[PDB]
Amino acid sequence: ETILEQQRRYHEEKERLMDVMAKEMLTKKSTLRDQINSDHRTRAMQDRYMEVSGNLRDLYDDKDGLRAEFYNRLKQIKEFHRKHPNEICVPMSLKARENPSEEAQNLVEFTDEEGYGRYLDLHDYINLKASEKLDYITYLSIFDQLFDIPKERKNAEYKRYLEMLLEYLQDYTDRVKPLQDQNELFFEKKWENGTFPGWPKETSSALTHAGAHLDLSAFSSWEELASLGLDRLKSALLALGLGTLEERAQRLFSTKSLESLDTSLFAKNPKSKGTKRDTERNKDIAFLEAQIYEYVEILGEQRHLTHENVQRKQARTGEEREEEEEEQISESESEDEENIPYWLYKLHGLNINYNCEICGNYTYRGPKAFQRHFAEWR
Amino acid sequence: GVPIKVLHEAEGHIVTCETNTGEVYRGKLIEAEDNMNCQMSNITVTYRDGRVAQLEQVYIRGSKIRFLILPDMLKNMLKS
Amino acid sequence: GKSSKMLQHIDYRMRCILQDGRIFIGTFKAFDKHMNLILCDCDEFRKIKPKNSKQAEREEKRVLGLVLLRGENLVSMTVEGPPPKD
Amino acid sequence: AHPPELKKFMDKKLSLKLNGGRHVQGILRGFDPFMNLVIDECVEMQNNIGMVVIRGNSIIMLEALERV
Amino acid sequence: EEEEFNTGPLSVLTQSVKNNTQVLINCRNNKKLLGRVKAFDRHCNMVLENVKEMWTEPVNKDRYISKMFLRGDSVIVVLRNPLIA
Amino acid sequence: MVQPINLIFRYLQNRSRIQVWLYEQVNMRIEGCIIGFDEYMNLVLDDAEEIHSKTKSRKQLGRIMLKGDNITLLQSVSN
Amino acid sequence: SLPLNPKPFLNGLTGKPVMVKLKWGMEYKGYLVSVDGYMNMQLANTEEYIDGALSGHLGEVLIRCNNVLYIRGV
Amino acid sequence: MKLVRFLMKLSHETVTIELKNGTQVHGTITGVDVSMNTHLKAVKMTLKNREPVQLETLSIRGNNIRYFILPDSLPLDTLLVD
Amino acid sequence: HTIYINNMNDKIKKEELKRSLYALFSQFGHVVDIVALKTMKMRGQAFVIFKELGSSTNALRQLQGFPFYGKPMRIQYAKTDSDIISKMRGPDYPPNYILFLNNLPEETNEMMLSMLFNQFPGFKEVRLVPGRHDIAFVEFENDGQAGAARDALQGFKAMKITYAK
Amino acid sequence: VKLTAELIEQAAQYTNAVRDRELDLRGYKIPVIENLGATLDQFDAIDFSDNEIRKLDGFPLLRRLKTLLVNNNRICRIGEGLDQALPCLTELILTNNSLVELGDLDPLASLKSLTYLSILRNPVTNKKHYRLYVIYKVPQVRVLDFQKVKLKERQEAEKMFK
RNA sequence: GGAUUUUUGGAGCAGGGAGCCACGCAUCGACCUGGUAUUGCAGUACCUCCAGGAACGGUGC
Repeated sequence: ETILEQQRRYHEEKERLMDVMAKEMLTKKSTLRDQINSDHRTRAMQDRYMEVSGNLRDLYDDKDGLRAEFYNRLKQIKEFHRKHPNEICVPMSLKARENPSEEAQNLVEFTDEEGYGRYLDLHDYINLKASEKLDYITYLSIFDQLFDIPKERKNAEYKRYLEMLLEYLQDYTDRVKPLQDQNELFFEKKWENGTFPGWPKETSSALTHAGAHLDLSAFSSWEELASLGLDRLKSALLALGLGTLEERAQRLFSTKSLESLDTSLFAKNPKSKGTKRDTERNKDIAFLEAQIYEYVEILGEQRHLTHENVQRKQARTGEEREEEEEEQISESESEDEENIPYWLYKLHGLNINYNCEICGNYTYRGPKAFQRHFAEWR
Repeated sequence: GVPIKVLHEAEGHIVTCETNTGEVYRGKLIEAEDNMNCQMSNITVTYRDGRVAQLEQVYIRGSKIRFLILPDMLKNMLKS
Repeated sequence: GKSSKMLQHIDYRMRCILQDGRIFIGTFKAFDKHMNLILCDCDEFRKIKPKNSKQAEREEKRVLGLVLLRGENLVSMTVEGPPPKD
Repeated sequence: AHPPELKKFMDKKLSLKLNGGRHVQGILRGFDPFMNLVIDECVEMQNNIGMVVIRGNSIIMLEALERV
Repeated sequence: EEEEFNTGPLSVLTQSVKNNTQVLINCRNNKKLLGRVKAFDRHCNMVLENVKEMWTEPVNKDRYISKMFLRGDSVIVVLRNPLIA
Repeated sequence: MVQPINLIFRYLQNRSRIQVWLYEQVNMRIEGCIIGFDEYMNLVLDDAEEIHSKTKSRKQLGRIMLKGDNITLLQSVSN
Repeated sequence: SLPLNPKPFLNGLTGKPVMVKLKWGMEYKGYLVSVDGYMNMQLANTEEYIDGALSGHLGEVLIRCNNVLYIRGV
Repeated sequence: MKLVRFLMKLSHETVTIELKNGTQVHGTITGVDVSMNTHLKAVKMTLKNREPVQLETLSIRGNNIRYFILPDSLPLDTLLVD
Repeated sequence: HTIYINNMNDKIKKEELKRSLYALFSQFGHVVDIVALKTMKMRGQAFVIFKELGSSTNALRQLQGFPFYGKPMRIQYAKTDSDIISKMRGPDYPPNYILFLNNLPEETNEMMLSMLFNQFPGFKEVRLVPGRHDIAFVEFENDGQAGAARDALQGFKAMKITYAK
Repeated sequence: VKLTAELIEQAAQYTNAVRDRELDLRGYKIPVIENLGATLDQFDAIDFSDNEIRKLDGFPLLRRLKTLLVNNNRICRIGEGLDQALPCLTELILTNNSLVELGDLDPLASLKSLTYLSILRNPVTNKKHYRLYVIYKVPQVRVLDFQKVKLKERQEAEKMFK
């Protein structure tokens, strides 16, 4: 096998994919814009387009129609980028043949399926125009990633966690809204004004589950951003900074839950048996807490959006709440791309129950009619 | 029972069954009785040691079933 | 009187303990006379029920999915988390 | 007071898994609502024990050695 | 039914409640409960007073339980005696 | 079709010596001649024996009523 | 005998010395005072034989039905 | 007579229950039903060979109960009246 | 549809024999089932059942005398139809051992058809030789071998061979 | 005729003659092995006979796959991470394919459970020492080309190539 | 409304010792080397026999 051909086909496929996700970014600029905006608040350096472009949903001169679909295409582009990364990887890693090419001369076959099957394999399933999804990701379904209450990233469902929380505090004095008020705590509040004692079991377990949820939700709602990049960023921030909490009065706080006069005693405390014990037992929890913190910060807009939703639904009536639910439901299960003679009938013999077996086990109400079935189209 | 109706709904689907002894039987549910007696076909069985085997036809008594895994095709009885 | 003690926890995420000592966590959607249970998005745990075990919270976890458990083999249930909204 | 749906398995050779890690093989000759079975030409897994009664109580699983 | 509680094997329990006498209950848990029968039923559920629970672990052990309810399935044997005396 | 209860009724009439497999106990089985039985499969056995499969030892019992709880399986023996 | 059933057999054995084996391998010898519909059993002057050896002399005893393996007249 | 009826009266009592599997349960009864299925709150449950876990709520299948240890204060003679 | 194999090394355990048999014969078409016992009577033998008949004929001709676990296997068409085939599916001379017909020309010849017919121990009558070289009269000692030859070239891209029904 | 979940979903599924769950992928003219995820790891073995596959590669993690029938294809190369996606691969039938160099069979050394191997009707077969080379480089094989790997061959393959 | 498929139980109990490595007893099964018998058209508890090997597997105490 001549490597030249393989590497060629690779560069060609990469080109094909770039072209596909570029065509996408073209039809609906939001796809990139959306993504980029979020990226902006994670990696501050990122340069973002002119606001006007974002609003008018245009890339150069033409303003494109505003578009579940955005998210869909974002996950599709996600798998595309996965393919691309794979190919890039493998890639990083004459007369003799022309003679054997003479093999099997006599085949009556038309061969127009190398670039067409690929170009096609990655383009905007149906006969003509029913499903935006490419053949590449024809079995991609968002509803298996997002619940109905999340509305493809619009809201995050925290009712469940309100339940678990009630189970944690061993009472009922806590309302959904007071619970959200609790969540708001999450750079210093969640640490110095904790809902519960941060050494409580139930509490730490809860916090773990919740943290995990928030993180998965985050990356779920923003497929286009490099997950590994974000993860590593946060981890390094955790290791390198998080005596990051400093007070002019009490000094330096340690996530041992104690302060320290000066940096000196703080350092000579990070080798002590106490801190060794704690950092060796409560490491995973501390880290998870931190993640909950930063991921909730990155999702401030979604948190607010949901809290709002809560208050709304709460201030609804019965009919209102019902119709709203109807709406959320429809949004959830909708295609991502839209396209008298009484004795007369007895006398005449009609309205009498009868059945034809060969036709759909069909029912006929009259004998004259069924006798007319014998000559019919169906 | 409500769960029983949902079980009968899985007839004709591929299901997984663990017995009271922990043998794990996966295949097509042909018939499910009221008492949880289960007729299945074209089975893969995974014993407690990990080894697999293949069976054409089986029938397991309801009492000696620990649990069943049904498709997720059913999940969509929300009234109760 | 009320019959509610099971119906209350319906739709909630529930931690169920089996007679061999397994832990089944799923969404409690249905029960009956025998306490045969219907558990959506159900996973099985063996080693632990985590209360924030600093080493790890999860070992021998298995994704099962939609589970019907027979009541014969059920021991007990506690509330694990609130209902998922979906 | 239902019957087990076993008419399909009547007069077929079967493999019976019983409690205690016990296994026997034989031809189904009949049954009742408790799933008690009559098994003919039965063999303990191998030694021939003839026609026997298996109490449904102690029946874990059966497998047909034939096509039904 | 009362007749069957009165004269049948459960008369052991019927007699213990009436006379407020002690009985030793051999139990499935490999433990033995020694005390007085305040109430009982078909299943041999019981409400017991002044219960001395005894078992072994070899080391013998015991413990006092003033008031308790026993689910009757755990019953192996129930013994009446010159124990109360 | 032969019904299981009837098989027993046959065992009874025949006075065939019977060997019973017990529930969750493999090392011991019981033997005897069924004289009568009831709706719960409780059996009255004559000249009955405990059979130790491990020790090859037999314990002589005489008149036995075995609760049906223990019955796993019923077989006939020539002896 | 012409069909001798469980129930009559046990009733004939009331007033008699019996030994009951339990599923758990304990054995109890005594005079059968009575039995009931569920086959719960009442012994007097009971003795306990464990490993076939006299262990304890117990007196009057109720045995729950589910424990019983078999009963023998003796 | 039917002693489950007696147990059904013990809502809002705190008890210790020993299970068939050896587990020990201490909590406040919210409800006992006809199958002796028992429901509790503010529960400290100690599986055999663990340190306790605390649960806000726990629901026990009735058959899995060995026995209830009742409050010493409990006025049995009152509760046994129907 | 079923081929009968004999002269097999009977030291191979039954489940291994059947699995290698399945593997080896999968190259010609889907094998529906394999019947092989170790009784005195049946040891060293096996019945291999294929969904397609052309697959059975191809297998027979191509694996005749193939070294399997040390011995050269001998293959033949089975005497009767397999129970599984009869169930999946639902004249007195048939199966017949004389196949006469034509539609097999193209420089074809008598030593050609005589060697193709020769492949079979049933090689008895072979009539392919006039200017024709396209009329084939084949008398095969027995229908297992006539059926073997016929099943071997049962679609000589389409020739016409008609048993002397 | 790309391999597809849609293709895989309408494919004959059955319990084969050796009592294993098998998927029938035969005779579709598949050129590249891909999208196996959709089988959901539910098959003991897959029948890929009579297709146009060039390389035995592209498999997802499939823990239950124990038998691979790959007869009459165009296999000329074997992928390098096969054990990482097929840990219990026990039987591999490659009859009538295109493996030409002994070194191209090297990736099979990493399949720890591989016990039944068939490479007949491949040019590689006629290479000097082909059998001994396979035995030394893939010692986990017990039956090669339907013949028992014997001790004497193992020793002989230990001399040559030691 | 305690008698075989659920809620009045068939449960209960038994493992460390020796210097990371190795392990008592009983039963059953393939199983592995040699050698040897059979050439038989079937739908199957298993399937020749003879000698040697088991730092093999399962179950119970």
